[PDB]
Amino acid sequence: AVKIKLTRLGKIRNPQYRIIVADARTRRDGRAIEVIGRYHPKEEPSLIQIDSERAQYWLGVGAQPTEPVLALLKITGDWQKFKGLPGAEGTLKVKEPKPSKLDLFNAALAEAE
Amino acid sequence: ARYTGPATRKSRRLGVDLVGGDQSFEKRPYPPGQHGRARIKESEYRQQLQEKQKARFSYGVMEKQFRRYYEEANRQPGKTGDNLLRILESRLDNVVYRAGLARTRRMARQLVSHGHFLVNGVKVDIPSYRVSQYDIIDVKEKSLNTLPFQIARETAGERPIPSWLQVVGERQRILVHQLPERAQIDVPLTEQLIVELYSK
RNA sequence: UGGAGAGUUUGAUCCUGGCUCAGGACGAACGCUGGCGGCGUGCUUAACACAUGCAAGUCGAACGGAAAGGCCCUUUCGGGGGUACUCGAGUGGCGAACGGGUGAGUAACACGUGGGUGAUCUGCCCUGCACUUUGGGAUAAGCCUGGGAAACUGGGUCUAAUACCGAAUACACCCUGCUGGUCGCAUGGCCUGGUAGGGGAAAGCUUUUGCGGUGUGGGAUGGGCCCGCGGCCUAUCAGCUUGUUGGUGGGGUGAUGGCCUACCAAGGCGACGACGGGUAGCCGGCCUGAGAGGGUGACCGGCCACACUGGGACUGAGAUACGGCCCAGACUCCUACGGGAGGCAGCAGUGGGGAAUAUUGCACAAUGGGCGCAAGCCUGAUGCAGCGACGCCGCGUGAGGGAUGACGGCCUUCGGGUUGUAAACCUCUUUCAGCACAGACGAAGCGCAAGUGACGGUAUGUGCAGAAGAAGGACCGGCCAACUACGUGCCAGCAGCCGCGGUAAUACGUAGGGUCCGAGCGUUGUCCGGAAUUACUGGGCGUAAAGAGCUCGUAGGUGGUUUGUCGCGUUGUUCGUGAAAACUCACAGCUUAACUGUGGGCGUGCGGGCGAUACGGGCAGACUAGAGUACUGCAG
Repeated sequence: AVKIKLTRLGKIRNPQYRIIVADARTRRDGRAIEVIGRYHPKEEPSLIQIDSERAQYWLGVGAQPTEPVLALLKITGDWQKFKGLPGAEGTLKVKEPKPSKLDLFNAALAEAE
Repeated sequence: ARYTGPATRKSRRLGVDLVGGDQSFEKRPYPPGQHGRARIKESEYRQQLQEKQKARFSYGVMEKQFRRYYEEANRQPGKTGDNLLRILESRLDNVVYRAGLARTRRMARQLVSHGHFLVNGVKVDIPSYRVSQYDIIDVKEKSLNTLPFQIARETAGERPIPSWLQVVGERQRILVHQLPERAQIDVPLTEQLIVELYSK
């Protein structure tokens, strides 16, 4: 059975994962058929990217997500779109962008004068 | 580690003043030790090495760090000499010193290492920290009333602040517009000699 | 983006030519010394022998059951019955072929890259269609009993199933005969072509988000087999081969095939190095280099091979079956001598070998995996921690002021100079350590329970005190930064080379001074560079090493002028591939950096299509300047 797993990357303290499609018999860090997203739980909103069409294709041929990957697929709405139960709603909480350094630079300059 | 021994020794050996305003170097501008008066044999290697020692004892950078800096500067697509000079100038302690907030580079390094400063809203205590464009270096509120910063904030008539830096706040804020170019560096010595030495 | 030289042959010179040195790197070891942190990394030798403990189980929603908890009836407190919540042992299913280790063997389709399969398999997973009918015989367990020291094992009786077995149906499938169309790349393939004959299965459970069984069509995944090309050293290894080379009929296999076999034919390979010998896991990569190239295969990642040694099959969708079976052998252990047991190259650990390489730690919290409807269980995979300056990176050991420049040391021309702004003193700051308080993220997770982090009360943050607890190593004649004194005298010793020791050594030993590095500094070992010193880039052969004694000629290499054509080389473009990681460019995140992530480039190649025809080549011609023949003379 081909499965949609999470392989581990990053250094010791900070695990950063890749959402890979691979056979269930291969090791965690083995060769991957495809890479269809990444997942970084160390961030405050825990960035999640999933390539929707490839995920749809791999679910269509019958890949089985693991529990963390199933949770992620529900969050991004891909799982619901594949099934069709509540609709395809994006529940993804994207990280709030940080203002530019130039904005703060001019703000400080204006605050000086 | 760090170099803690006498500072005047290096100035006397290298034939130039590195602190900037020291009277002992003027009193005796010749190398230290018993044989500080002997004539020397001339060798290109000696001149290149002394130029490198000047550079890395002005900024207080050890040899391994200096070699890393040279590799980084050579890798960059500019020219090696001014790239190395700008990398050396972008250090946090050097920025603090050129900002008029420290009489000498050693005390600037000591202040930075003690975490008396704060870059971009987050405490930084790393003398080798490199400073990028539009960087705001601030003194933390607790240490604003200390005597070092006191005498730094009431003697703002010393060495001019270079163009690429600008103190804007009465609390002695520092703003960095862009990384300095070779024209505005205003440093002793010759970068070409260092480049020649490190290609040997 | 990008190549640095120096010393040494001579009385002196130039050249040729070797030797040596300055650089970088390491899974390192050794000497002296040693504060901290982050991130990595650690038997390279004996694929030597292994004490001990863990490293593969799970399902009561398949089954008979009731050994242990729960509940309920009962009691003489010995206990007895029921229950099915639950569950030991047992039958049954799935897993155990993955994951983890090692590099012994292997010079090979093992590996890398690109193809082919009209010559093939694929459990679980997804998705169409059709079904899920009917009957039977046992047996484990239980009970009784026997043998044996033990391992283990015999007999009788008894019981269930999704265990096992017979039949029906299927006509989607398998085989055979005839037959149609169609595509080819020849055997052939396709149209589930048509048609006649024969034939091939299944299993129930559970009331709850309900799980299952069989055949068949198509996906997805994982393979198998064949082939082109590519990467070692050795003719002081020239012959090798007899199922060996090909055919036919059989057999065998999932599949083609001397894979096996009977007969037949006599082939097949080899100087483009067969057959032998030696060495070796291969690669992405790593180190070095200006590049070409050279060396290498540690970590991480892919493939292969093996699991005490050597053979063998079995079960299964799948087997080198590490923690399966059978036999033989060596070794270790038990034995009542009849017979039995074992396999660390899994994780720790022990002994041995060695210059040399670690804890018999914590947790399933995260990720991956197995079983289960699920809760859940298992997981020395993994996530962490411990130890070792083993490596990279970062930080500290204080900062400012401080003089006709104190003491001491050392040198002295006896004047003084140097250590030296160094010190003493006056202020300042506390990084890191120490103490106190608070205290994480990693978990939009898991759980229908109320909770859940091994790391860890760590990182971190805030207060407190005080410069307070924090520097050594090599070298100093030249290469090659850095010199004096005393001691010794061809000794003791040093040394990479040149060479230094003969009472006045800048070369030995020690002290002052100095220089280079710095929690390191040196030594040894190994590889690349310097080395244009194997020279493709990029060398040479009169006398320095180097033209065979000279010809003929085989394979090979190479080839005048010109016309047409092919598009093999060559060249342009496009598509597929060239895993990730690594490298490089840019950006982002760790207080910075190392490190990590993201997106390009790179992946120098190979396969398919399309374009070009100058050159090289092939094919078909033409020409005479090369080459040869003819004729007339000529010298020897």
